[PDB]
Amino acid sequence: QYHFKNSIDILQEKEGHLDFVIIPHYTFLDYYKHLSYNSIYHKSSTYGKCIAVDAFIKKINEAYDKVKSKCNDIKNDLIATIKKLEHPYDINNKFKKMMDEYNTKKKKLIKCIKNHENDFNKICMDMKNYGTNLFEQLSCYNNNFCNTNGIRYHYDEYIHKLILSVKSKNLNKDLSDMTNILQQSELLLTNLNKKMGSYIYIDTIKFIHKEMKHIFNRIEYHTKIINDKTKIIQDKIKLNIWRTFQKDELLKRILDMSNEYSLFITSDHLRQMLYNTFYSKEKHLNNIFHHLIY
Amino acid sequence: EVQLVESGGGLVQPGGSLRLSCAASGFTFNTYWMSWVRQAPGKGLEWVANIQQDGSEKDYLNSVRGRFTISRDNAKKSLYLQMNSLRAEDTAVYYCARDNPASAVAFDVWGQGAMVTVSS
Amino acid sequence: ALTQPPSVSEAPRRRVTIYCSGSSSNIGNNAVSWYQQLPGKSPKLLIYFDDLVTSGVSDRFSGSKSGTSASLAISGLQSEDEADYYCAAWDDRLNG
Repeated sequence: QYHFKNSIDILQEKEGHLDFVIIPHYTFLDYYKHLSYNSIYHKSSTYGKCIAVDAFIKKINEAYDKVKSKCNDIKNDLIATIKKLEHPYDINNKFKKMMDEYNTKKKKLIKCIKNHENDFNKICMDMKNYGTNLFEQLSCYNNNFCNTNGIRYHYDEYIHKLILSVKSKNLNKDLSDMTNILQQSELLLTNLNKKMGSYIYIDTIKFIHKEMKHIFNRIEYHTKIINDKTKIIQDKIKLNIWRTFQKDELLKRILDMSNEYSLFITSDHLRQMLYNTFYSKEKHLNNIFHHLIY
Repeated sequence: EVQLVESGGGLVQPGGSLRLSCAASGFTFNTYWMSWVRQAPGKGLEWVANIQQDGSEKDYLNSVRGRFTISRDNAKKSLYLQMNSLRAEDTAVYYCARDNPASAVAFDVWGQGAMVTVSS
Repeated sequence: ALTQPPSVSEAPRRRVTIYCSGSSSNIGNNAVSWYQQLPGKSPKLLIYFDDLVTSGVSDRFSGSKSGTSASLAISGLQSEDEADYYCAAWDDRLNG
């Protein structure tokens, strides 16, 4: 009855540190952090539990980060790509010599992620069980007319604050800005192709152009999810709250709203961090422009 | 209902076969981790083994390694523990441990227990 | 691997400390849990994730950790609290 629960992106917001975000493994830990809470914030006795429910979710999102204990040294060696590529040290060190080196093995990282995926137990699934367990521990009468609290708590204390934060940063403008930056760097590439060709760091520009193009497509993809531009009627929360319904319906519709916040905050956390990385290496594109001493 | 019902367990001569069991209901057995824990008379607790929801991972201690065999049928909600080449250090009350929603070292609940004594 | 003397049975008034020694490859990287044993009756969980309360169990019990040292720390003893209290932790080095 209750219908319970595709890329993987890598991130270097700063130059020096790297993390990855496994898209299924974040929506999951989001779904059941937006379910465990819903249950306890319906019932009065369970208002006591929210310290423990918080500290549970905290300690799951920490054991998860302990997987990044040995997907770390190879990550750091992957970072030493930037050492060889963009800042050749002491000015003296010199074509697809670094493109191959121990440097193709972005796949080495992707391996080590999948090497410790299901392996090492099931810290995901833990969140499923606990969120479901606390969803079982419910009361009210469960007659024809049950109370619609629960959802309204979580909305106005977690959701409604963040929706304003996103609408304030009009993403439609953000995309069109990023498009134009990419367009101009492509046009300059067209011309630099037609002109130059020695000690060729145009290939670096081609490479960084390529990298920033896919990163754009991801941010573009996430932004479309966050604001679709064909909508349920954007209302949904209003349909849920300030009413009474039968036990079956409300339980489905808790799980309904529990799903939305999973995928929403997934894409929106990613979008924000990807945007910080785009303009980290848009400034590194502009560092090469600062190396046009001519 | 919080049910962990042991079956079997008794006495067998050195180097015997003995297969322990459990049963459960209410809490959906398939979705959660199980374990085994043992306690010898006049001795404290000692972990035996751990299993997965589909029996992907299996793990044991460092003495009955290869001897014991943890298994489960998740259609009938039933843990097992085939224990071959039984020794006398293996004298213990074998509790069908279940682990908590939170995967770790974490015996959520404990069954009544199966007395397994090993002697001539 | 872990160590623990048997004494939870003297109750004039105050809290109580159960210390827990260990090593790098066990306490140092892994999350500790704690259990109470009323003699000749099923054990019960109090603390998991180093310090978190099971649904029903009192806050009087509390776990802790500092490097290669952990401790269970009860506060406000009772007749019930006189028992045996054991811990659970994993050891990466010997795998068990």
